[PDB]
Amino acid sequence: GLTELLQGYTVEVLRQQPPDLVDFAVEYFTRLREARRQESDTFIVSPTTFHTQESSAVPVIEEDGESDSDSEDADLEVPVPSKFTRRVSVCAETFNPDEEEEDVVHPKTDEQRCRLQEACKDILLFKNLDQEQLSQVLDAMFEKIVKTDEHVIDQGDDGDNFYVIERGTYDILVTKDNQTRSVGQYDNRGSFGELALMYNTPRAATIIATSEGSLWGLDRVTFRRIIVKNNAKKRKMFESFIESVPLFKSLEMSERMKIVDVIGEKIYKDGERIIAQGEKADSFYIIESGEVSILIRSKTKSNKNGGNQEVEIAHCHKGQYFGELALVTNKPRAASAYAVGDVKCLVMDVQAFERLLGPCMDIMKRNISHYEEQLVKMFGSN
Amino acid sequence: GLTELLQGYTVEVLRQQPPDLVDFAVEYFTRLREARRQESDTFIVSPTTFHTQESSAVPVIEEDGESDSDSEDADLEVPVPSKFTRRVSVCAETFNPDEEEEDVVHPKTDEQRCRLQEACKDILLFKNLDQEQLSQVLDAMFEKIVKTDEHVIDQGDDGDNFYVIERGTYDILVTKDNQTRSVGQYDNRGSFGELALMYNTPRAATIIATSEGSLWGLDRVTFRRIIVKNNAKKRKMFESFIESVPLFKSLEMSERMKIVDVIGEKIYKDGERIIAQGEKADSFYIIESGEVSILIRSKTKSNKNGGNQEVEIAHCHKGQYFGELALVTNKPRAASAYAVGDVKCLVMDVQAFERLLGPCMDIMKRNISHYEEQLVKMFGSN
Amino acid sequence: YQPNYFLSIPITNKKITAGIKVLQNSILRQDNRLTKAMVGDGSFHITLLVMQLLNEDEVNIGTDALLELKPFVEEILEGKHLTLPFHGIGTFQGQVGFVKLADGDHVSALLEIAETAKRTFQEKGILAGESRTFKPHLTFMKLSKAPMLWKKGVRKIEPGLYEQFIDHRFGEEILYQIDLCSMLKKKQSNGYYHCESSIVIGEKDRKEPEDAELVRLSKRLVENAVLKAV
Amino acid sequence: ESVKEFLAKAKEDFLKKWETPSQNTAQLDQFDRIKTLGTGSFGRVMLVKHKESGNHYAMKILDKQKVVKLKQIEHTLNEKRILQAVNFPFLVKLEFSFKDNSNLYMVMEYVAGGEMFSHLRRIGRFSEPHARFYAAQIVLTFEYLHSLDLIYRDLKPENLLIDQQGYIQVTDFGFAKRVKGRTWTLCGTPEYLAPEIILSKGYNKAVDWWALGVLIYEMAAGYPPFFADQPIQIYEKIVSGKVRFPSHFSSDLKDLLRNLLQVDLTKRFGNLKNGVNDIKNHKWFATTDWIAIYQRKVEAPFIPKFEEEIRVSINEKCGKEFTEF
Amino acid sequence: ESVKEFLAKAKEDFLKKWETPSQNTAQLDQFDRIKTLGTGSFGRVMLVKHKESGNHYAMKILDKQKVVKLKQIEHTLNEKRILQAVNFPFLVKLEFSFKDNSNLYMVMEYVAGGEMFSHLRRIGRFSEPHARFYAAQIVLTFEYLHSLDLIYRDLKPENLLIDQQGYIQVTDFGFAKRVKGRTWTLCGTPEYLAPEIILSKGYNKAVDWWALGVLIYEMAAGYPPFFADQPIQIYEKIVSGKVRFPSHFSSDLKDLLRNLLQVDLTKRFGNLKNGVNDIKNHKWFATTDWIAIYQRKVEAPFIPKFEEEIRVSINEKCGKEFTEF
Repeated sequence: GLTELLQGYTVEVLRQQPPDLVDFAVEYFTRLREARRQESDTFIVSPTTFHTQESSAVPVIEEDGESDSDSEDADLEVPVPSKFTRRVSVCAETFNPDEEEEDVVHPKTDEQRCRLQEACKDILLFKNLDQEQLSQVLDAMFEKIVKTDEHVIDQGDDGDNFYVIERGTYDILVTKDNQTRSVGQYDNRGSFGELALMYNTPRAATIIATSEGSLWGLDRVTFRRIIVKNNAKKRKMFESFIESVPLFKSLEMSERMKIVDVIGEKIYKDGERIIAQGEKADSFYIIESGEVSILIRSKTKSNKNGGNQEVEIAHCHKGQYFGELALVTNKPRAASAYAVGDVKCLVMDVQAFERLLGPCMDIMKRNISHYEEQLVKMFGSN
Repeated sequence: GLTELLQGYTVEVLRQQPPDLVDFAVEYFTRLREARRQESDTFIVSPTTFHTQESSAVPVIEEDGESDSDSEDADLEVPVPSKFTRRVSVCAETFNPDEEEEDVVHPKTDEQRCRLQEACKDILLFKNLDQEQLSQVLDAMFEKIVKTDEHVIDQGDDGDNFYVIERGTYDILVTKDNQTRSVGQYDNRGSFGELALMYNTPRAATIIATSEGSLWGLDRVTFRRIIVKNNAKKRKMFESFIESVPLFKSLEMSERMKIVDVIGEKIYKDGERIIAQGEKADSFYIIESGEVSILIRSKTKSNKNGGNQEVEIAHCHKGQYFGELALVTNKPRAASAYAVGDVKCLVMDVQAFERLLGPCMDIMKRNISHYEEQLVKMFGSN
Repeated sequence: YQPNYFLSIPITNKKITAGIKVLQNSILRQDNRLTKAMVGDGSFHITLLVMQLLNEDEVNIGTDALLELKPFVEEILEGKHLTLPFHGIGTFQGQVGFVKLADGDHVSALLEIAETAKRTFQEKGILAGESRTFKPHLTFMKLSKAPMLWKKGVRKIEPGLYEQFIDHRFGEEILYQIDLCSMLKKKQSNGYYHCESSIVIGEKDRKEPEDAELVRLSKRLVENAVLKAV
Repeated sequence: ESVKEFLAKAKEDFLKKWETPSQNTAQLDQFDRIKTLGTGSFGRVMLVKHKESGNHYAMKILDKQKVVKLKQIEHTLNEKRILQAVNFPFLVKLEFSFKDNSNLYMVMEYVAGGEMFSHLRRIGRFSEPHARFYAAQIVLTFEYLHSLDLIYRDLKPENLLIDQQGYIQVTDFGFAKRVKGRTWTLCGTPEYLAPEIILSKGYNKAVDWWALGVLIYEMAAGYPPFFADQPIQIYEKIVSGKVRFPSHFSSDLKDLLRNLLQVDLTKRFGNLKNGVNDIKNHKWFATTDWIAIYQRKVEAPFIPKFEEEIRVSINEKCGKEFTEF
Repeated sequence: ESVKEFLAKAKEDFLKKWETPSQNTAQLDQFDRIKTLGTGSFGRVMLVKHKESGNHYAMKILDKQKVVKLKQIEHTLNEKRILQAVNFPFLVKLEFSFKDNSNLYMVMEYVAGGEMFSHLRRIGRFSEPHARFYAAQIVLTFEYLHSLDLIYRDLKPENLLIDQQGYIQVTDFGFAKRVKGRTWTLCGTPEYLAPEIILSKGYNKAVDWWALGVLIYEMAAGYPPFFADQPIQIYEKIVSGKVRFPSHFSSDLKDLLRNLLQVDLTKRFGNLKNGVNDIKNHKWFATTDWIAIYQRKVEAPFIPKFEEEIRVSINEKCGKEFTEF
């Protein structure tokens, strides 16, 4: 502003040629000095927008994409598998049945032994054993003392013995899957583990003593050996009594064994009747000990009457046989037979004999050079 | 002053940085505006005066010269020849002597005139002047009054007048060479300057009045004219009385003038004797006025005796002459002559007459036809 | 390259050239053997643009380019005179002595004119201008002009020689004439460079042909008073 | 009849091989190796192929040393002697036998067929005609075996294979034993044990016939005649001999079975006077052509569906006892 | 006698030239100019030479205008008329006269001789014989002049020149005047004035003779008879006529002088009956041969020793009065 301010003054000085420049300056700027403005403008402007149109452009590209998608889904496991894989054979320990050569001592009072017998009556392996074998078996039973809280047998464990309770109380437990149930108790009575006498197999339950007690035990091997040995001895003995009987000489080994398999034994006290005259002849006997008296009441000798008493036709001993006619005929017994003292006979049923070997008459003829002899023996005089 | 004004404001705007340049200008120029003090001056007189134009171009010139110098002592050189020492002629003013035709009045009392005569007795020019001329001369003397301290005459000055003192005292001075001497005084008596009446010549002394005085003066020209005129008139008159005398008719003009030059005059009072009978005859007379009686005492007529008385032989008048015989003889006078009334005669000496013209007898004979007549007149009867 | 031609702004303000004459003479009274180093009377100028004109056609082309430049310089000045104030003295390494161009708005305008000049000439095929910065100055002496000076011990301009003119205002030149000058041809009678052609910037020069008249002068008087107060 | 001919020639052929076992026959380098199906719970049986002939066989790997433990080492040394001496159409075959430091390798024949146990269990039970078909094969096999005084002792679905021809092939002679007289080992399978075995009375050929009765019953019923959850009860039932037959069992079948499952040896079929003819001539087998079944000419009712690297010891070990092999 | 002849012829010659003055005779261009001795205290006299004849003359320059002042202008116009009309051997000569705007120029003869005044004063006084010689010349000159009724009136040593022949030549006719009758101007030289002049009685020829007496006395004595320091005393002595003669004066001289210096005109020589013969026949002049002196044949007793450029007015001035010249 300085140059323009002073230019207005200087224009007027040049135009007006005043004689006193300073006085002219006082007047000029004083008149300028009032500085009144006739008009002034103050303005506010709204925003203003200008519109343009933009230029075009061209873009060129081609793109191709290839992909393949697959999905899978899953399910609950059930149903579970159903099938069961296998079954199995069993086998006990082998043993030479035929007696090796004589080569178990556990004391027992009468009451104890008597009680063991009772406890064993119903066990199938014992149920039908003869007097002797049962004795040898009880002899072999060893005692086992048990203190309270002790496990006699534990489920799953291998088994070798059978036990009879002598004294004490016991709890029986059975685990099925993950559960164990105290199923029952024994109070000074009982037996268990019979299966162990057959073959080795897992114990099916656990038995724990709940007091001081005593049990009689029996080991499988000992039990099997006692029994087999005895039955194999009996067989050899039966075999001999059949073999020495001439009527059966034409029999083959295997045929004698079929007899041995089924033939019976009977004990008779002196004087008791074995065969009664008149009843039906179903079997024959072979004396293995003692003697037998054969009597006939002499009446069936004529036409009505007579003797009607007692007459001894024959008298047999160890190794002999009687009742043979039941094998070749079907008429009532001709005479009665009584035990002369203590007797033991092998008893064979005729019908069983025939089913096994066929009729006796054919056997007698097998060996033709002895057929006559045999015939005279069976239907002859003496 | 415009740029300086704008600059000074701008310098203060730059220093002070005023936000409002217009208010700053009002204040700046107002403060500046009084602006004391503009000027100081001294006013004095030029002093203004008229002057010749101040400036000229100056010419340049070259010149050379030569000189003669004379050096001398200085002297008055008052006295220088003066070689002559030669006598110079003098001359008065000329004048027609013969009376022009009647064509000076200064009053004087008897005592004054009488005193002038006395003062003039011895002056040579006046000494032997007749009664008439002296009178005419005194008549012509004019009065000159002088105041004390005044110079009557000054040595050296030209002279024209002669002076007679009437009254007063005077000092006489004479300068010889460089010296002036108060040589003498006059006390109411005196005269001086006589030479001036002859010709013009330098005054030989200076006369100064020492009191109020009076002097009678006479101018040369007036004095000479009075005298010449009168003597020339007298001459003409004498000439006439000689001319009318028949005895002298044969005389030439120049011869009559020689007589006129020397002839005398005499006045006789009535009755007085002019010529006495018996004395020697030396001259002759010519009456110019009056009458003369000629007497003779009749005794010289015989031989001793007689008359011895008085007898008148002749009686002459104006123009006549007597005593003529003295011119032709040498005997005593024959008769006496007496003046009859107042007489004036011209008297001529015979001896002078002869020396001048020779003997009278020869003159009488000059004119021969009148010789006889003349002779009878001189020695004749009447 | 070596130029042989230039655009010249002649110094026409007699006060400037008279002041330089005084400067030159004062130096010479101190050391008279600097005589031939002084630039000649009548030669004073500002160089606006250097160039090469190497034949008759190119000399004509230069003249054409100068004519074409005129309207451009008029455009640049935007109705105001270009005033060049010359104040003080400088040297280029003690070998060239010059009156300085005072700083101000005029320097940028002058530079703009120089660059537009360079472009105009090059577009007509003339090698013109330089790569170095345009630094206008008014030369008054050059030692190279007097080769014998080296040869006798004077190898720089003594700064003391021009001490009294160090802040001397020489004067102001208003741009008007622009001359196309030959560096190598014989100088004119008046001392100036040989001139092929000239243009005049001025209208001459006013926004309006008609007289204001003299109204503008108030602007000149005020602007000058303000410059003097600084 | 030819029956006698066959058996006579049979006993001859058998006694010859029995009294002179064919030891170490083929060489291990003649057979390669394929799959290895022979795990289970004992023994190492792996499939194998032949060289020149290029046949398939089932080789049982029995480490000479592996023996000595277990249950027995004779029930095998004996088993081998029998397999080698016998020859029947419904019996598996010991093709090649050999040993040496490896020792005792059994090269059994191979039939890519199915198990009898799996088939029977799937379908539940066989129709009587179909059951009679398999039964006939076992009767004939037992007649042959007993002719040589050999008892099988382990009859059961599990030990019977159905070959690709649909005929039975008997396997596993673990309990097979030559016995003239009586024997006593308590062995077999619970369900199939004879009363005499359970009770140790001594026995021989009769147990095989009892087992047959059990086998026939299970085939026609789907389950064995003396089944029970506890082994003890099975035996008590076996000993009582009491049997209950399904409603659908025919009369002829029930009768035959009452005679096979006889606890009384005097009444058991096969053990009586006529032996195996009491069985062959039974009304249940009337529509059976015994020769036809023998020659495998009858049309079976069902055609079945169809590892590591061990080494020797470079030295023979237990060969100081397994000589006979 | 010839005396009468001479004078008669003389008067004739004179009256002729007197009644018809020879005016403007020669021309100024016939005479040149030499020295210029003519100052003193009046007039301008300059020497001059002639053309054809080439003679020397003394020309008096009288400016026609210069006149009119001074003392008189007739004592000259008259002087000229006389010089021209007279002719005598002991008288200077007016050779040529002329005028015109210059006007009045006197061409007097020239004798390169000496002045009488200078000669007499130097030697003091002349011897009587020598004095008688000069005297005779003056007597003769006066007889001639008086014959023409002309009186000189200025006799004195100063106005007498001694020519180269030793004879007298009279100059300066300033006071010369023709008078028949009587005249009256008081003029001359103090020492030489006659009583009648001093006293104004009128006079004529007698004064010249008185002057001669004075002139003769001074020559023989050295000083004039009535000398005195004051003019007044000179005249009083002159009037008294008393004279005292030096001791050396001879008798004849004293007598002659008593007769010349006669105050009484009836007794003065020259004025009496015989005129100039009373003088010529005096005993003092007895040894004088008058004719001889006239013809200048006698031997004189003493032979004497032997500027600017003016112009006319180109116009005649005072010629309106100086006609007669």
